[PDB]
Order: sequence, then C-alpha cells, then structure tokens
Amino acid sequence: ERQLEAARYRSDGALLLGASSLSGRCWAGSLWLFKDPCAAPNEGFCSAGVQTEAGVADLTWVGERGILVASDSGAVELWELDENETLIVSKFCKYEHDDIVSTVSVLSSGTQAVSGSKDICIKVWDLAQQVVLSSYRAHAAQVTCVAASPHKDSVFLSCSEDNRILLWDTRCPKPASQIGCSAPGYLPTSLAWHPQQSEVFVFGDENGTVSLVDTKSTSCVLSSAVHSQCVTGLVFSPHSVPFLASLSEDCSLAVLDSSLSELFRSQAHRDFVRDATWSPLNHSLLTTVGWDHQVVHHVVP
Amino acid sequence: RVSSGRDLNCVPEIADTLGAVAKQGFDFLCMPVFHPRFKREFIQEPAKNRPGPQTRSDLLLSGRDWNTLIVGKLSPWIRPDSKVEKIRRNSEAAMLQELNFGAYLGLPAFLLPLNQEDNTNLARVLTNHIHTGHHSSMFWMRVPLVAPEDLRDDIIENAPTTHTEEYSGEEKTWMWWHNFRTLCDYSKRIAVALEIGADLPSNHVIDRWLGEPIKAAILPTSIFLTNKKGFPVLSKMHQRLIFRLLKLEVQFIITGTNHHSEKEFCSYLQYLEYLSQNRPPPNAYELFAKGYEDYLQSPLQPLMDNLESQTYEVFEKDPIKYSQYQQAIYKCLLDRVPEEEKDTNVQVLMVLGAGRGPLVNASLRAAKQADRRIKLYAVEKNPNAVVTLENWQFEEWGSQVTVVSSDMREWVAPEKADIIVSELLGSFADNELSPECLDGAQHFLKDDGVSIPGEYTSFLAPISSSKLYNEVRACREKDRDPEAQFEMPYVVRLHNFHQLSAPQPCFTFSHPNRDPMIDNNRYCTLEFPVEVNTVLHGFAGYFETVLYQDITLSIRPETHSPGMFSWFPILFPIKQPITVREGQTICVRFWRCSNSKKVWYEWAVTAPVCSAIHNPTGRSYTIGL
Ligand SMILES: Cc1cc(NC(=O)C(=O)N2C[C@@H](C)CC[C@@H]2c2ccc(O)cc2)cnc1N
Ligand SMILES: CSC[C@H]1O[C@@H](n2cnc3c(N)ncnc32)[C@H](O)[C@@H]1O
Ligand SMILES: [Cl-]
Ligand SMILES: [Cl-]
Repeated sequence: ERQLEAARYRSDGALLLGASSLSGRCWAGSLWLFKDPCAAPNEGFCSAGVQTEAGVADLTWVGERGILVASDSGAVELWELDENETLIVSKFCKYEHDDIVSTVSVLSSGTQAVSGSKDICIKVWDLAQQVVLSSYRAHAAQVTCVAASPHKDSVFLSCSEDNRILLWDTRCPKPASQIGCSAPGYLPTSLAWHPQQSEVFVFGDENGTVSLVDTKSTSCVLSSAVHSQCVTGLVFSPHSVPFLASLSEDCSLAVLDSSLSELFRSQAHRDFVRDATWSPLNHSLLTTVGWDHQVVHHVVP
Repeated sequence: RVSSGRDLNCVPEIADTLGAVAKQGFDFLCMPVFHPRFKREFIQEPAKNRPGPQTRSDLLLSGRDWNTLIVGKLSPWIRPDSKVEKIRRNSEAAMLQELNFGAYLGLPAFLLPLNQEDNTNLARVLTNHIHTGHHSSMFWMRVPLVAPEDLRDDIIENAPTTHTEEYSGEEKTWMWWHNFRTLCDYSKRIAVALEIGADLPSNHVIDRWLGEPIKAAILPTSIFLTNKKGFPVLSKMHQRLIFRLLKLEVQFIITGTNHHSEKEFCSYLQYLEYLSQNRPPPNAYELFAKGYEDYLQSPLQPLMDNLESQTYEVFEKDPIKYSQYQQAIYKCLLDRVPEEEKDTNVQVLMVLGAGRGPLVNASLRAAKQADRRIKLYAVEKNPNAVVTLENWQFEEWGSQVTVVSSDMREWVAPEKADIIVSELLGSFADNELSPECLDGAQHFLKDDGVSIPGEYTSFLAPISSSKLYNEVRACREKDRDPEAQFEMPYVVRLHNFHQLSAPQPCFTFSHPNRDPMIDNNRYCTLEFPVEVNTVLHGFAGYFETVLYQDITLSIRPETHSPGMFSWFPILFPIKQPITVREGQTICVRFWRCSNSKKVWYEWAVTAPVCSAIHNPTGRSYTIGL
C-alpha cells in the first residue's frame, strides 16, 4: 500500500498511519502504528500493523486504543488496539452506507461518532451499542467532509459537492443549517474547527482558497488564495494561539497564522499531500504524509 | 428469467469479486475501471509524473470476460462541467483516459452520470470519443428518476423543501437527459440507465421515460421494504414500475450494500425473478409479435408487387379475422336470400384479391352454415397464388368456384355480383388502394349489391419515441435524399413508445361508393389535445372496418379485435422532432394525393410549431396503381 491516506499522532508521541492501494492487482488497505515516529514509513520498524478488507478513505483515533475507519466497502470499521499494543483486532465492521464512506469524525464525547459518505447520507453512530442512531440525507451530492464540534456533541459541520456547508445541532427538529460566504463560492473540500473559539471554523475550497467563518456573524470574515489546486485537509496546531496546516493536490503543505498569511511552505512531497498531525511532544514538529509513500517531518518556526 | 447486474464501487480482488457476483446469481458486473478515489493530474507538476501502473492489468480476465461480464464506470472524481478551468481540463483528460481504457478492454458498455442540469462539456467529450473510430462500445447515462436535490430530507432550517405543486420542476431530471441526448445528436451508442429512488414521483414523470432507450434500471438495496420473515420486497407502486420495465426488457442493476443482513444477495435478485415469473403471461398477440417489437418494415403493396408464399401464409395463420369474414357473409346471405327462396335462388359471390383462397374457403363454410346457394368467383392478379387456387379449385372446390386470374379493375365479368369480398386493407386501411381497386370493380356489382367490407377508416395518434426516431434516422441509404426515410411510412409493432393523445379518425371510405363525384383524394385536419411535456417523433396509424353491420375488424388499440395478428400499426415519422408543452394542441394535417399511376400521402404539423410538408409530390413514397 503506497498511497498513505491518514496520519494521526496519539496523545503520547505515537503515530497512526492509514494506507490504501489505488492501483495494481489488489485494491486493499492497512492500519499501522509507529511508537518511533521517525522510523516511518518503514514496515519493518513498526510497533503494530493490520490489513483491512479494502481501502481506507478517512481515519480517526477513538481515544488511546480505538481506531475508526471509513472503508470504500461502505462499512464503518472499529479496530481495538491489543492489550500490549502489538496487534490491531477488528472491534466491529458494519455495512450501513451504499457507497464509499469518504469521511469520519469522533464527537466531543467519544462514545458517539458521525460518518459522511458518497451516497449523500450522514449517519450518527453509537460506538458502544455498535448501531446507527440517526440517518440524515441532508445533501444533494456525495458528502465531501464531516468534522465534529470539538466541545459540543450534538454540534458538527458537513460540506458536500452540492456546494452546501451545513452546521448541525442534533437537539433541533431541523438539525442542519446552511451557512457560508455571500454568493455560491466554489465547492468546499475540508473543515477544521478552531480549537479555542468554538464559534468559528475554516473551510478549504476546490480552487485552493482557505476561508475563515464566524457562525455568530454567519459572514466570511477572511479568506486567502493559499494553493493553486484543491485544499484536501486542514489541521490546527495544539499551540496557545494556533497555526493552521493546509494540505493540497498541488503537493505542497502551508502553515498559516490567525490572519491566514503564509508562514511555512514545503515542496517535500512530489505526490498529493493527504493528511497531517502536529506532535503533542514538540508543538513545532508537524508530520505530513502523501501518496508518494513519504512521511516528512517539518520544523515549524 | 431476468438479466441482472451488480453495481460495486469497491473491488479489492477483481478475480474474487466477479467470482462472488457470479455465485450470488448476477449476469454481469458494473465496476470502476480505475480506483474511484485515485485522482490523477495531467497538467501541473509534480503529480502528472506519478509513477504507474495507473490501474490493474487487462490480463486479470479473459477478453471474453471483458466483452461479456464487465460494465465500466466513469470514476466519480471526474467533473468535466466544473466551474474551475483547471478541474475541467484535468477532468477532460481523465474522462477520455477512462473511456479509451474501456474501449481497449472491449467492454459491452460504460456508465456515466447525469446528476446536474449543465452536462454540456461532458456531452462534448463523450461526443468526441464516439466520433473517434467506429466501435461497438455502448454508453449507459446514469439518470435519477428524482433529482437528489428534490429527494433530500426537509432538515435544512434556512433552505426548506417547497411543498408547492412543481409540475415541470418534477420532470427536471428528464430534461437533463433530453438536453444531453440532443447535444450528442441522438447517438445510437447513448442509452439510459434509470436510477430509481425510494420515493417515486407522479405517474406523469414516470410517463416521460416511455419511448426512451432504457437499457438498464438501477435499484438501490435501500428502496427495498423488509417483510414478515425478513426478506427484501418493494412497494406495490415500485412493482408496477418493475412490470413496466420488464416489458422493455431492461437489465436490472443492484447498487448499494446488503441492508437485509439476515439473507444473501440472492435475496434482492430472487425477489426480481419472482416478480417477472408471476406477471400476466403473454397473450396470443404479444407472444406472436415478440420478435418484431419496434422493428421497422416497408409496407407491402400487394397491387404493384406480388406477395410471396410465406407472406400469404401468415395472413392465413390468423383464425379470428376469417371467423369474422365467415360470420359477415353468413348474415348477408340470410338478409339477401329469404328462407322460402333458399333452393330457388343462388348468390353470385366474388372474392376480389382471393390470395391462396382462405376467403374462398370462408365463403363456402359460411354458405352451408346459412343453407343458401352460392356461385364463387375467386379473382386474383398474383399468378403465383393463382397456381395455388387452381390446385384447390381442381382438387377440392370443383366448378362451384370459378378461379379468375386478372386485375379486378381489368376483368370483363360474365354476370354481376350479389357480394364482393375484399381483404385488401393495409395497416392505414386505404394505404394498399382498396378504394381505387373496389372503385374499378364496382361496374360489375349488381345495382343493389353488398361490399364486404362496406366501410373502413384510418386513425392517427401522435407519439414520442426518440428510440423509433433513431430507428428511422438509421434508415438513410446512399443514392437517394438523405431525409427520404422520414418522408415514408413503416409497418412496425410499436413497443417502446408513448401515445400523447387518443387516436382520432383520418380518412373513411364506403363501398359501394354510389356518389357521381367519386374522388379518393382527401384533406383531413386533426387537433390532438396533449397533456404532458413530451417530444413529437411521428404519428401511429391504425384502422377499423365494418365488414357488414355489427361485424367489424380493428387494430385501433381501444377497439382492437381480440387475438388478431394479420396487422401491425403503421408509423408516419417527422424529420425534426417537436417539443410539445402541456395543454398545447398538436395540429397535424394529412392529404391522400393521386394521379393516373401513383397514390401517396403528404403530412405536415401546423401546431404547436409548423413542420415541413413530408413527401410532397410522392417524391419519397408512392403506392403503385
Ligand atoms: C391483408 C393484409 C395484411 C397486411 N399486413 C401487414 O402489412 C402487416 O402488418 N405485416 C406485419 C406482420 C403481420 C408481417 C406481415 C406484414 C408485413 C410484412 C412485411 C412488410 O414489409 C410489411 C408488412 C397488409 N395488407 C393486407 N392487405
Ligand atoms: C390477400 S392480400 C391482397 C391480395 O389481393 C390481390 N389483389 C390486390 N390488388 C388487386 C387487383 N387490382 N386485382 C386483383 N387482385 C388484387 C393480390 O394479388 C393479393 O393476393
Ligand atoms: Cl465501451
Ligand atoms: Cl389471403
């Protein structure tokens, strides 16, 4: 599996890698754990690894042992880490979507989770009971990104190829709510919640423009042309006044200040930049992966 | 049985996957030819220089398997109608790449979605790929019965779903097709795979897809209801729909995962097989005509031409029509020869177009059933048939029947006839020239004589069949007008089509026509109330005839003689199709024209728009006298 899809640091310096094969005889997928984050992507110096049925499209942590997978199969998979973190055993595998599960996100609680798909449905999961609570056909097109509110469970974002960005609140009779810039802008692609102002977030569009949105003001306060192509992922730093890591299909990482100005820019990747996570140990180290099977470590001034 | 395919977007091992769908019980498999999430760059460095292989190898299946089992799917990331220039250019290249790889593998068909109003550049790219080297490749456009946008849950607080009657709004999905189809100039290579959502729309929307070339009906495992036991099933309305699509013999495609997790994938497939095998089993007409569906054929000219043995054979192989002819004579005899006169009075009875003599044999059976004397002439122009009569005349009939071998116009008859009996009625009734023939043969009818039939009448219905419109458009031939094929009728078992107005009558003829101003030329205006947003492609042609009193024949669907297969409808097409908006009137004009030698129809549309006058001066279609 050459095409590395997700790259998520645990809250103890450990590294999770999600990979799919997007070419060759087998179109499969894997999950890997690296207790040495500098020893990736090398299969031989990995703490634990496993082969999924099929590819992974998105991947999140569910605490410290749990891994939540968005499989091409339409299944949402939960993989429980071993007692000694040597093995990665399937907890549950549940075929509830009717196309690729494109995105997953764990809710503030962490005993519930949302999952977007290519069947246009959003779903809310009970990771405890291992069933679907709610099933919402909000959108008119395949569900690009879903991102749980950091602090409130009922609340989360979804965006989609129908050009809608939906703010959800599972406490209302009409839970979804359409927000964003003045006119219909280009398609949203990625959604990062702000870590320390749950009022505001940022969305990346398909034309390489990261925008900043205040739900209160429900108006586009600021936006910048960062990339030439699509913005595939947006991760905030654990920093006091956090930086913003913007991924792209132009094979470049950029890190941005609060005012969306270009601080750092990396051409290290020579294929698409897929995911990125900051180190919880050193907050100025940032680990990006790509489809070039590279795991580059960035020292962020 | 049903032709059934599995739609997947996840294929780990193509050997195994196709191994599984086969055992489940599917005939084919729709799968993405490249990985669906594996976007590719063609312009901007450094992503374009991505090391290959771009896809799994062709050697993974036999050429036979590629030619028989695999339907290719355009990768979902490809967006040729993007607003973003760069995404367009990239999607264009990716789209050809995936189409061209499809054609490399010699894949029966390739899938592409309509799921938006503007699919212009998508049509443009496909139209190019097509008009690039003639190849048996087929294209299934994936069109939803109901837009995703109009199916969504009413859960968006500030953009709600409008609960107001949207007649044209609910047809929007079909306009998507119509526009696409029209840009691709009605390619034979472009059909519809119709995707059926959980909530059906109004009948009138489902009525649009009549006369549209539906090679496939996509059914997501969602739309299936769960029963007492746990099996998948469908709503009674969903069933009616399946029964409508089974008559078009669509391939049924199963998309989405197994939501009946207590069964197999057999389950979904098996419900379909159970539906199909518990459908009203085929009636006398449907069974006989099962090959000839939407098969164009030039209308016979039994006057100018001589019919063949096996042509005459299928005329005779229709019992009902001759029972009716027998009855018709049976009655006329009684009404003409009083009970008391039965033995003193013989009737002079003349078949005019006697073929191999099924009307002669009917004329006999009728006489002894009604106990009256008859002398039979069997007038026949076709000398090959006359051989068959004279062989009957000699072996079985004897000198009762006098086989005459001339044109009934020409014949100088010895006596006059009580009853003349003609079967020389085509599919538009008067299109074989019964009126000209029986007018010439009238002078030897007794001053008080009966004709069987005495009255016949032609009926037109406007119809929509982009399908049959493509069939006719495909009848262009070298060394004649390139549109000549539109300016002539075709006898066809109209199947995949849509009747837009109830048939109204066109031309009526009487026999004996005793009028001193006998003129078989006609001008009839027809006004057709239309109550859909459809497209005009031509006019169905049917007929009814009175043989004698309450004995009639009809192919007019409403009054259609039960179990009668001597006749299929005729079809007058038109060059350019015509858009018809709901509650508009279609006005079509018809002329029966004639000189000394030819008889032809001309026909025009005067509303809602004007058409061009079809077949002026019989230049594209005449009927020899
Ligand atoms: C008695 C009678 C009958 C007919 N019948 C027809 O035309 C007709 O509907 N057909 C369709 C099917 C029954 C096959 C024979 C014939 C046919 C064949 C080949 C062709 O190109 C055009 C039609 C016509 N005229 C008379 N007089
Ligand atoms: C039974 S279908 C038509 C038959 O009528 C006969 N027929 C058609 N026109 C004429 C005509 N003008 N005179 C005599 N027979 C005719 C044809 O030879 C054919 O057998
Ligand atoms: Cl093809
Ligand atoms: Cl006959």
